Order: sequence, then structure tokens, then C-alpha cells
Amino acid sequence: DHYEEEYVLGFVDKWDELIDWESRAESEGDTIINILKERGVKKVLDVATGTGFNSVRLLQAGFDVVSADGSAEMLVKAFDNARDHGYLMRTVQADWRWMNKDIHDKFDAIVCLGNSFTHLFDEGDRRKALAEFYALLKHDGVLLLDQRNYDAILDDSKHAHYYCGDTVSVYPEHVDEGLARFKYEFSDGSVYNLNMFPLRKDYTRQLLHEVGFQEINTLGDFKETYKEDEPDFFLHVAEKN
Ligand SMILES: Nc1ncnc2c1ncn2[C@@H]1O[C@H](CSCC[C@H](N)C(=O)O)[C@@H](O)[C@H]1O
Repeated sequence: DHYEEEYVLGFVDKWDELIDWESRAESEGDTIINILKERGVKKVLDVATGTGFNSVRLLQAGFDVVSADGSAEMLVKAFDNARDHGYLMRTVQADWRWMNKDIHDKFDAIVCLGNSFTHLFDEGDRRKALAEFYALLKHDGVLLLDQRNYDAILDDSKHAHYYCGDTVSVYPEHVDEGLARFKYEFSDGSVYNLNMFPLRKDYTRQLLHEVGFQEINTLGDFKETYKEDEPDFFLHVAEKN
């Protein structure tokens, strides 16, 4: 699918055109950075680099970072965004399903953020991806993996979620247990529609346990502009031991 990659490349361009990273950094806060700091983390592998926000935040924070993504095109955008923030990014093109094909080091932590794991629609692929991440971690390593709160949608909810003030709204057009389609509308009128797999919180936790992770703490993460009783995101902190 040539067009589908081009469609998503258009989407991330729009996201970064209209949402500046300083605002996003202020909002995210330093919870993730603090979690890594408290564990004495030095080497981090970003497996979902995208246009590089998480990686650049981590480089800025002083971590040694390897930035991987399945998409060469994303990595080019990430390297240039890093360059613009004054950092040399270490990029590696790699598919989650065979990560150690081109990555030969072990890491203190792996981050898989921005609701990325949701892009896998096959359960075999999910297991493989997690086993690949698990193998890339040092004995005392940690996996940080987030996701949208799909439970809230599946059990109720049919309204838009806004991010960075009203810069973008995210509306669930169709959600069932095998597929969520979101409409993203930006403040300039741009609309993009994206498919993803609606991971239940406990299903993700179960997968992490099943491939070998010893302890998993799931945190509620309220990112949206207009807060509800339920978090719109979950962050899983999975310790290899
Ligand atoms: N199977 C796979 N293997 C490697 N990378 C994958 C993948 N499936 C999706 N990705 C990547 O995961 C990314 C999701 S975008 C996440 C961007 C970043 N984490 C942020 O929060 O801004 C995309 O760049 C996509 O190329």
C-alpha cells in the first residue's frame, strides 16, 4: 500500500505543523522521564520513533537513545527534527517483529509511546513484538508502552477528544472489538481517518505477562483538553524482573 503510507505521512506532517513540541512537552510533563531516572536508566531504545518527539525529549533529558521505526520516511523526519533541536539522532529502521535483526545492543528501557502498539491487528504479531522487546531488555530492564483507553469507548463515550487546546479533535467513528476508526480534525480544517486495534487495558496487561514480564503497573494518563472521569490513555510500566 503506497497510498496508505503516504496518507499517514501527510497526517504526521499536519500534526507537527500545527502542534509545537514545546507545548506538547509542557503538557506531557516529566512523569516518564522521572520513572526512567528513578530506575537509573541510561540506555533507551525508542521503538516507535515516528517524527521523534519521545526520542528528542529523552535526548534532551540526557539519556543515550537509539531511535527505531519501521518507516524510513518517519526516521528521516525524526532525524531532521532532532537536528533542529540540536541533537544527533541514532536512527535504525526495524520492524517490531524482528527487532534484533539490526539492533545488537541491550537496553535499560524501551519506550513504545504515542499509542503505537495499537497498530498491530494480529495477535501473533503482538506476541512477537513484545517478545522482541523483552529480549532487547537487560535483565533488570523496563518496557514503557502506552495506549488509548479503548475500554471507555467499547463499554459505553460517543464524543470528540481534543488535544493541545482545540488544535485537533479525535472522534471515534466506528469502534468494535476488532477495530476502531478515528476521525482526526485539525483547526485548519484538515481531516484524516485512521484505523487501529482497540486494546482493552487487561488484554494488553495479559499479553505482557504471557511473554514473560514479571511485574506490570498500569497508570491512568489524562492527556485530553477536556478531562473526564476516565483517563483517555493508559501507560503500562512492565518490568522484566
Ligand atoms: N510493526 C512495526 N514495526 C516498527 N515500527 C512500527 C510498526 N508499526 C508501526 N510502527 C511505527 O510506529 C509509529 C507510530 S507513531 C508514534 C510517534 C511517537 N511515538 C509519538 O508519540 O509522537 C509509526 O511511526 C510507525 O511507522
